[PDB]
Amino acid sequence: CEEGLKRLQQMLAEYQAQSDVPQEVCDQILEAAKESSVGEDGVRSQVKIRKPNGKNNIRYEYDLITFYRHINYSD
Amino acid sequence: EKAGDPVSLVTGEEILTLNDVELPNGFVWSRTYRSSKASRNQGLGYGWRHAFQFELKEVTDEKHNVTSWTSYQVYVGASCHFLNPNIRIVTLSSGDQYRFELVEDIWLLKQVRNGIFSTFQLRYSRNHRLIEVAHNKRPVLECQYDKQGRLVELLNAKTEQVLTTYIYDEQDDLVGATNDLGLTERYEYQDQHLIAKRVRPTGFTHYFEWSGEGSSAKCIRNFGDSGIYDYRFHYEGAKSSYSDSLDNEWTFIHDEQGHLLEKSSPTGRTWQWHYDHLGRKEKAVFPDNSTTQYQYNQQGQLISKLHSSGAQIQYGYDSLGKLVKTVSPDGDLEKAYYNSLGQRVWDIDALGCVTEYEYDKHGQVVKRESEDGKKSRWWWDKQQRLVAHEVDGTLLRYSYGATDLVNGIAYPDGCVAQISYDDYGRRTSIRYFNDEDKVGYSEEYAYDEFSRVAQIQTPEGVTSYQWGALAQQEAVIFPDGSHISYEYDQQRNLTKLVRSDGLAFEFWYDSEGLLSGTVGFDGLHSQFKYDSMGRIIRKDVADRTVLYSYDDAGFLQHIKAGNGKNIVENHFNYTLGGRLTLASNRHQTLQYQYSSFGHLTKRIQGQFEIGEEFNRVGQRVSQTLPDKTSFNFSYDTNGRLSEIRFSDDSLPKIEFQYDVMGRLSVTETESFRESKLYDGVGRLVEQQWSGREKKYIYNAQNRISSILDNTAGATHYQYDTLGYVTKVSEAGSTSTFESDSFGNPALADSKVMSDRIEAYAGVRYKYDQQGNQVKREGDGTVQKRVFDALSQLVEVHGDSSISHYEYDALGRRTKKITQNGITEFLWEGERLLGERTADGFRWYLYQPETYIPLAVLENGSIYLYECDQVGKPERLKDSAGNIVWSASYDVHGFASIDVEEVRNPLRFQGQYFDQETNLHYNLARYYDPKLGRFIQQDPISIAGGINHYQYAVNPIQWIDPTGF
Repeated sequence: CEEGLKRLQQMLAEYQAQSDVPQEVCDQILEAAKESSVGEDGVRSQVKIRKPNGKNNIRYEYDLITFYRHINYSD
Repeated sequence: EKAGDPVSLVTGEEILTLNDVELPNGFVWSRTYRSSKASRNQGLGYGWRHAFQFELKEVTDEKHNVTSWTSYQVYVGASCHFLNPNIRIVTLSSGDQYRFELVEDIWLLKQVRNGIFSTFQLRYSRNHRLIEVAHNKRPVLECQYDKQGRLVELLNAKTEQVLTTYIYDEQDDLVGATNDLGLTERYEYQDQHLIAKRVRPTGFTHYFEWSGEGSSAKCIRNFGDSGIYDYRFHYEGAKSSYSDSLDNEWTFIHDEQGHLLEKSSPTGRTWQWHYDHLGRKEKAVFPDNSTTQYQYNQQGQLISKLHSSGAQIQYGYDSLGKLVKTVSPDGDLEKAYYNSLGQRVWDIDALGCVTEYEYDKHGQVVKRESEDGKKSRWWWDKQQRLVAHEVDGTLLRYSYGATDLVNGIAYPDGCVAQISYDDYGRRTSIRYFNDEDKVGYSEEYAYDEFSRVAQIQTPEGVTSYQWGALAQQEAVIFPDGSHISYEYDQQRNLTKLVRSDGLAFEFWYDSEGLLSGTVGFDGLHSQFKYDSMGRIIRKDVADRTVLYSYDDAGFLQHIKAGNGKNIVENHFNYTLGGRLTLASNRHQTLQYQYSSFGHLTKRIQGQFEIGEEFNRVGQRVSQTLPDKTSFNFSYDTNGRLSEIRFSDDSLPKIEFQYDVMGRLSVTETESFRESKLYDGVGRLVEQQWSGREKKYIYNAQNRISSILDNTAGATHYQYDTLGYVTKVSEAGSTSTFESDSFGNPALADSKVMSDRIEAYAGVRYKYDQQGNQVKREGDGTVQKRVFDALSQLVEVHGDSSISHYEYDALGRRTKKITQNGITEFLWEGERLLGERTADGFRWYLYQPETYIPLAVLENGSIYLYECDQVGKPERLKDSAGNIVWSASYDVHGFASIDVEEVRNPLRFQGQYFDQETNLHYNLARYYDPKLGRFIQQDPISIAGGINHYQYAVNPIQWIDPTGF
């Protein structure tokens, strides 16, 4: 279960979305749809918008382990 | 373990951990319970440690005695080495990248490193009690006893104010917490120093029951206040079992040492682990037929990990360092460099672009250098706070308020943002300023009596949240006045979602806790069958089925989709670790080819081949295209596309220039130039094309209110409190609309059952059990469409014209058959690349990061586009500067073509307009410009919005590419 406190960051993250569904249900919904979210694996795209993505705003936003780089696998 | 709310599985010990203060610097002050061995008193009560009091009983023989609870130790990794004898330096240095340096003659520990940038310094008083805690050098914390050796208050040593107020009782144990936030949590124990009940500050009380007596008791029947968490534990020998409030029993079997050997599931899934007598896992057995074998060399380090019917990772270390080389059993392999100071540098991944790091006399990073730009610069003051940060040439500025919280942010364009703070954290207001005296886009946040967000005020409205005393978002109130409520069940699972209209979305869960059925507002049903590993196998839609099938490796292999007619039968071939490269169906067989190091240098789409070349820095240059035409792409500093050249000498080049913020600012050619100008917030307000000027004027609600055009254009829009378009006036007339605050027409010529419309503007539509529009009868025109089993249009007729569509194995349209002929399309990933209409090859060029078209090549000629801030093509002109294509779109998005010298099927964003059906198909769906809504539902209906047929709030400031 989940008993921790929801800070302002998580509230602002779920506020800017458009689903109004918790993450545990949204992830299950996205996992239940595999035939529509299929894409090329290992192909660098230059569209910055994936298939599981969708509606977005035209306004620009530049709001502000964080020093190194996960190479492939950090067990 | 920790299966119970906070209880163990190998034993009945109850362990609970809470944090008292959470400073923005990174200081953490926690405390554990440790029900086992709760007879001693360390100054914080019977069996209570503040997680900052370490104690080595003797010089080396005795245990370190962690707060949670050479003579090398292979099982745990201890490396306690003595030092100079007078001042007894020990420096435990266990295998958990810690270092507990203790000193004799004073009995205290200091220099607790937790990485490279995490340190702690202690300072005790004349007695054996700590009185000062510091991060690196400056005073941070301060204790205050009550002349009995019991901690009560905790000061900040910079501002006189209590942080945590412990409240004890007549039994020498705390019964109150009073933490930093100001939430008092009560605890009542038994007569043997065993916890009995714990009352949360919100009002939820947990209870505990013990079976045994003393320190060897077992905690069973851990129930809540109203049966929300009804956990029943049962221990017998070396096997334990526990069941939650949903009658789901999970069993575990351990060994004598205490490691996990076997784990069972109420469905039948079993996990097994076999060790190699040295405390390291050797064999792992999953519920499915697959065994993972670990192989270790001297000192272990997990040098080999082989999976059944697969490959191995083969980690690498030189003598004692971190990961030095990663094999990556695919065509690539990567490496790094590690000296005996940390600061990993010279990381060579699959491609080039090595990563160099330059530091200062301290341990923080200063400069991060890569190939072809991508340089990161950081500036540090006398303290550890960041001052200047440059990622791509911005050089932002940060100003503090004599505290550890950011107060002001300065941009290189003059925009200054100021943040206000109260006596606590949880910032409540943020404002943005400019070079002039004005206010814009200011957000406020107000909290309730607890530490939860109560309401948020935005220039658009006010959104409120009401909790059910458990922090689960019981209800949400919109600025308009409507409310959305949630109803949960045992174990806090989402069950019902109700809104103001009256319809309710329902969910169902199986014995494993996964989603096993959804009932929508209009009325649907699902099963969501899963295998013994947690992967969807059968969708089991009320009318159709998908029938996934894997290849016992973790990737999808086959899709036998079909509801009795028009079977799909999609096939794929995944390799070890991705690299699909193959997708076959009855219509298209997409194939791909990779290089040695790994690069999509050759793609095959039926009978067409594209091909492309990569550079040393991984950038794609000299792009190859069929019919023997090639492009040339150049770059510059910071790694951005600024020059595009063609293989034909009779074609001009395009030059791009960015602003100080990193956005596309100017695009120019030999006979064309486009300039864009913002207002300082991030919204386009002015556009110039050297002969055409467009301006945008916003209202107080941050919405496009007026659009002024030089060529006889002045359009005005007025919206409602939510944002839906209420009225629009272009030149002489005002068109008005209405809605029910949910995306449905509420005029006198509307009719909806639950969410779908039945009649609009005298046009009737028919829906089937799946929810798609199969029949459309207007004012004398009947249109009948037949779809596939994957919610995609197959054929359309009824208007004295037959049209058929054929897609690939990825859902992209490949063939379109109609009365005009056969049209073949060429896709590049998720964006349309070109098309063939048996009369030549057309190539569509778009922006490097967006879907805005710029130029189109046809018959050795190039035509430049002119679009607005939305991204829809408005004008198209040749190289001579004459009007070749010009049209005007309405509020709904209907094309009114005036000059039709050349055909232009482009639309808002990546969509394709059909001449025979008047529909916009972008990637997987169809949009009707004469209606304003889609004709079919998407599989992201509940995770993409409330209304399933709604495109957007308003097509003036919102886009929706890639279909759903």
